[PDB]
Amino acid sequence: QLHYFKMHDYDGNNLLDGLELSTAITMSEDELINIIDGVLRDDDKNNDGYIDYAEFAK
Amino acid sequence: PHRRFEYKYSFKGPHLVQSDGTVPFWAHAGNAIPSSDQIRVAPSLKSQRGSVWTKTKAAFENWEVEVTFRVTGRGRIGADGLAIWYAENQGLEGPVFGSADLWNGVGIFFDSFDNDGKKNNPAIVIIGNNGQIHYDHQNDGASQALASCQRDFRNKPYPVRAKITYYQNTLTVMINNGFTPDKNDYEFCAKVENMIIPAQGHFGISAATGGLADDHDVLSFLTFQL
Ligand SMILES: OC[C@H]1O[C@H](O[C@H]2[C@@H](O)[C@H](O)[C@@H](CO)O[C@@H]2O)[C@@H](O)[C@@H](O)[C@@H]1O
Ligand SMILES: [Ca+2]
Ligand SMILES: [Ca+2]
Ligand SMILES: [Ca+2]
Ligand SMILES: [Ca+2]
Repeated sequence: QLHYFKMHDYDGNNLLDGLELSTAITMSEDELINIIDGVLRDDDKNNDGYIDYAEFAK
Repeated sequence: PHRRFEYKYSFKGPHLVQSDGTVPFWAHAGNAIPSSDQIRVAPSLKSQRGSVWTKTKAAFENWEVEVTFRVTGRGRIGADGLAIWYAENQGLEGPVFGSADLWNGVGIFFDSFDNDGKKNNPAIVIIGNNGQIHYDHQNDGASQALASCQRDFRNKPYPVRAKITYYQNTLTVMINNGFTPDKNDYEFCAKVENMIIPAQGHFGISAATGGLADDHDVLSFLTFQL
């Protein structure tokens, strides 16, 4: 499960951002921007624009 | 100040290009090649032009961009250089380091080539343009230079990084000269007090060659809402 927070932390910072999430998902840009923007809203409780394992595992 | 990462205005490797050869949320053009770990904005060929510019615009009052690039070539002298952009309009095709002229906003020029014989290059240059000025290519914009400095960004053993902050009408430009791998080992380049730029615009990056030619590679363009 940490395994899945990590699958796409390609730069190793222990955070998931929009671009790292983009690749997990990839379809029309618009649909992509839609899903990512959703994931942010839903999970990004601090508005840094990243999601940590807290925010990830909820 | 806090930083929010703005993914819709950013790119980077290791999966930088989509399966169809495109860069999410950015439009690329001229002779710029996206690849998985960098974009070669302008290749070490004669008379080349390329650009990468965001699709959407971005409504950010204050912001910061960190740009990592390499400018490689055989010679101790190379051309033509590389430009980072904020502006109201996508300047995809044009004579200004591969981008359009008459730009509405700011543009920071990493100028490999001493065009006005002043032995003052390679050099970093800031230039404002309200929609009606013309970039003085042959004079390395020296007269329109809102501010500027002189670092040698070519042929470094780690990649160069340019932090470019706009905070309270003051665009600031720190630069990390590729000498250490401390991505945060920045040093002061320049600054422009009391500057206004469009409420919403595109971010952009472009480069070009002519008689002489370098590879201009941008590994990542990372954008922050402050
Ligand atoms: O005629 C050669 C070349 O000239 C122009 O480029 C010149 C100048 O703009 C460049 O800074 C340097 C380095 O590339 O080389 C030239 O002297 C362009 O019009 C170019 O397309 C042209 O082939
Ligand atoms: Ca990350
Ligand atoms: Ca967060
Ligand atoms: Ca020049
Ligand atoms: Ca000059």
